[PDB]
Amino acid sequence: MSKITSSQVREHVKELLKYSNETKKRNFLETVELQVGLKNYDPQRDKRFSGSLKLPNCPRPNMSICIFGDAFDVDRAKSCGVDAMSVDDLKKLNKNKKLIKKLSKKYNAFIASEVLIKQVPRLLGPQLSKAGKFPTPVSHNDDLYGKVTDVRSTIKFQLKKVLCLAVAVGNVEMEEDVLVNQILMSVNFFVSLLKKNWQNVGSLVVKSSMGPAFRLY
Amino acid sequence: SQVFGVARIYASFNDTFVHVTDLSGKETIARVTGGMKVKADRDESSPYAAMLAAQDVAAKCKEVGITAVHVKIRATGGTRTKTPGPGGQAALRALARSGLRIGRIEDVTPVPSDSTRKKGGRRGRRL
Amino acid sequence: VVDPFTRKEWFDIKAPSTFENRNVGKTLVNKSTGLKSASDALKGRVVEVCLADLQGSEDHSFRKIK
RNA sequence: GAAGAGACAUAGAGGGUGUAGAAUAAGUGGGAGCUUCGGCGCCAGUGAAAUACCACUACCUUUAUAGUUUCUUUACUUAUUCAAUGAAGCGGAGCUGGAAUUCAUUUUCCACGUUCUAGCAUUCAAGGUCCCAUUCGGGGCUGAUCCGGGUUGAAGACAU
RNA sequence: AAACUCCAUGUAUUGGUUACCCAUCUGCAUCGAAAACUCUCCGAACACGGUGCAGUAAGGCUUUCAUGGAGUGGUUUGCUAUUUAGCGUACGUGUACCA
Repeated sequence: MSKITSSQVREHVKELLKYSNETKKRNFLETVELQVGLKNYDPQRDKRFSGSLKLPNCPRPNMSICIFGDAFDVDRAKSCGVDAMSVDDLKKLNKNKKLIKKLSKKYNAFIASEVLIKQVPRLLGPQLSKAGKFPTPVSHNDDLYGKVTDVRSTIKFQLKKVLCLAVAVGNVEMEEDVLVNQILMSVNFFVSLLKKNWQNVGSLVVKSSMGPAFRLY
Repeated sequence: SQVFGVARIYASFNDTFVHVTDLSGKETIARVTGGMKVKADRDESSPYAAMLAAQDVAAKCKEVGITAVHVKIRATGGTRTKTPGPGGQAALRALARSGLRIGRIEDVTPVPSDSTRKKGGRRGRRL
Repeated sequence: VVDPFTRKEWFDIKAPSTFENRNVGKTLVNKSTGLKSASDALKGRVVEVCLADLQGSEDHSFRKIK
């Protein structure tokens, strides 16, 4: 069951977006976030998952993604407009996990190859997967343009020890109807994945990234 | 200047009690007997057991706030010996050796008038 | 380990006006709380103290005052 | 009703150790931005973690609003229970007498016509004072303080 | 007589870092004898303590072929006011410990 009052959430979204756009304004590409909590949920004893939902458009069009793979997907990434690297260097670079964590922080999302599934868990395993941006390998025959656009419009659900899961949704510079569609589809998917449906979720607070404190529910 | 407790050494035969109380006597601080320091059952009243018992009392008298003691020496009293045991002198001496100041040492052996019948019979304990 | 001595209040004891210096000594009691309070456990205490302590003169080394 | 031990709501805290960076770091994704500082973070080193902004707050104690399904204890009386009597003097306040070393504060507390004697104790009670219309007598008040109409005692949300 | 514990080079997935190996919740075989009636035997007994197996992983679910090299021998749970120590000093399991 949808426990959301549609007219009230539409008015709340329109006033929040008016606040983020017209009352206050900055060139900072702000990112609206859904930080959904958990009530009467025990993360440790209950089975979890790492899942990937899709979005109608990019939550933030200035989000960097990196690729590792063969020279073919390297040149495809060059046509894409995203930086590409080799894999022999990473074999030496496995030693400094500090530098691996630094590069994982600098490149906040990674993608790999079906041949790189051989070498990834021994070299790029620990720090990158601790960062949790799980690389889904691309297909050389499939469209790297399409895969880049997919990663532009992906959402990663990583239910961890904390009971508050927070993921970005969109922006303010783009349109608003698709943003409302994004928030509504995200809460519907979260309600569907929750194993007690609306009982686990306790609140749904969206806040314009540079804004004040308020509680929706 | 000095925080005062009451030492209350019970020095009978067969044992020795070092029972430091508060100044009013109601609250107990470190009652350590001679049987708590040696396990031989014939030297519980011995001076060595009493000196160890007294210094363990002074070990807890410090780190609670007690820096000086009023000493009350006790034999068995009643219809019994009225003479302090061999361990009262060692326990009293060890309290002074441990840094706890002393004041108004007093003998508080319970002394009857003539009283109920002492045990032993008419011919007494004959061995 | 319990250590019941870290939970007492360390009061102070006075003397009546019919004496010399009236600081007799401290008293270790309990922290007064609810559920069988330890405030009235200080109403009936009896203290034996020498008169020379209460007067400062050794001429009353005997006559302990209750 | 009151007190204590609560818990759940309540609304606001802040803070939280190794390492080692630019802070004694348990947190999110951020790529640069509100501005009293060109200060903080940023492309920079080095850190299990990048740092303004918490935005949901893991985990909170501390409160003062204001709480409600409790657990114990302690009180109240009006349910219930017990007893008595021809339901006669209960409770509160007084007046008097005393003790109170009044401090111009009933501040306090006791007493309230009876104890040598197997007598007697009743006629709305005599007296005093007021009014009769006083027709031989009659009626008030006081005698015999006032007030509350809770008969009195026990017990009590236990017991039954 | 030699055996086995570990690191690296890495082949299928050995995978998902508070990183296989922190792992225990749980069941399934029992570590054999005090210098004991000297010893020994069978039997009443479910084991007289750690390893092995599985379902449960504060990594999402199997342990994968291999090779090279580092590597041992002792202190015994006790008694006694000789206590920074004086006597006494079973083996089979892991501890504590050393060089």
